[PDB]
Amino acid sequence: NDTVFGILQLETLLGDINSIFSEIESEYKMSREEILILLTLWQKGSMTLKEMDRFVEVKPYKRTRTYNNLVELEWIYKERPVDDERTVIIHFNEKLQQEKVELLNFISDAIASRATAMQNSLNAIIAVHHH
Amino acid sequence: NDTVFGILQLETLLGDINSIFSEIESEYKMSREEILILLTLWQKGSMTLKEMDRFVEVKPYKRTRTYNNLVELEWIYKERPVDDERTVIIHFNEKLQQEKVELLNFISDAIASRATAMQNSLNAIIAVHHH
Ligand SMILES: [Cl-]
Ligand SMILES: [Cl-]
Repeated sequence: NDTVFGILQLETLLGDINSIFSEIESEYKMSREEILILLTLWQKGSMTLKEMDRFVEVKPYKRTRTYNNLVELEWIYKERPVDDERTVIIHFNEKLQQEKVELLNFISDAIASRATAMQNSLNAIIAVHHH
Repeated sequence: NDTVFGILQLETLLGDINSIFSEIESEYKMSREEILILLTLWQKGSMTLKEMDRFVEVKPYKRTRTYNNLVELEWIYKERPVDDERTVIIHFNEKLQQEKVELLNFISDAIASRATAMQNSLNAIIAVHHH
């Protein structure tokens, strides 16, 4: 069925997107959440852990580990504001500027290898109509 | 960042797709797996549970309730090939043909409301490039 085919392509497109993340995750040995945090940090600049929590869904039991790991991979570092102590500010580690460019270029590659298929899927999805 | 914004739209498009499923789920009181099963059944025709499980990822612990609920909602019915196999064949309940059309139309409407947003997001994603 043509309508049914198009609707089912929602799942195909979702799969494309999760696959791209899978590719990044395996190459860079990071979690989905870590990748999203790094991207958000690059988009919005340094911020507190609490603030980042609003942009990226990190479940409480993996939170400490997630940020601690980003620190150990040397992607970020932490700062303690001198009049809050229980607030943690995170910053991109500029020493890893070249690695940042490399990662973004890899993500670009993974997107490019999927771009035609994703648009073809979205075309099928959007082509779904009433009957 | 043009690149970073575009990569982050992967998650936006993902959210769009899952919000469609959420909307159907709340309207029709079904899980995503049930929706995918019905669609696959309409696409491919009658088949065994074993065959359906290879088309739609349904966690083993959820399988029995998933199909039983489709039977309770009267979307499908079960058959056992002779003499009485361990095999369960499921069929679409043709009595619900008009219901099928209305569900498909509902999903079509959900897709149409998001078509502009999804294509804009995919445009941002595919625009991602090297530097
Ligand atoms: Cl904080
Ligand atoms: Cl079976």
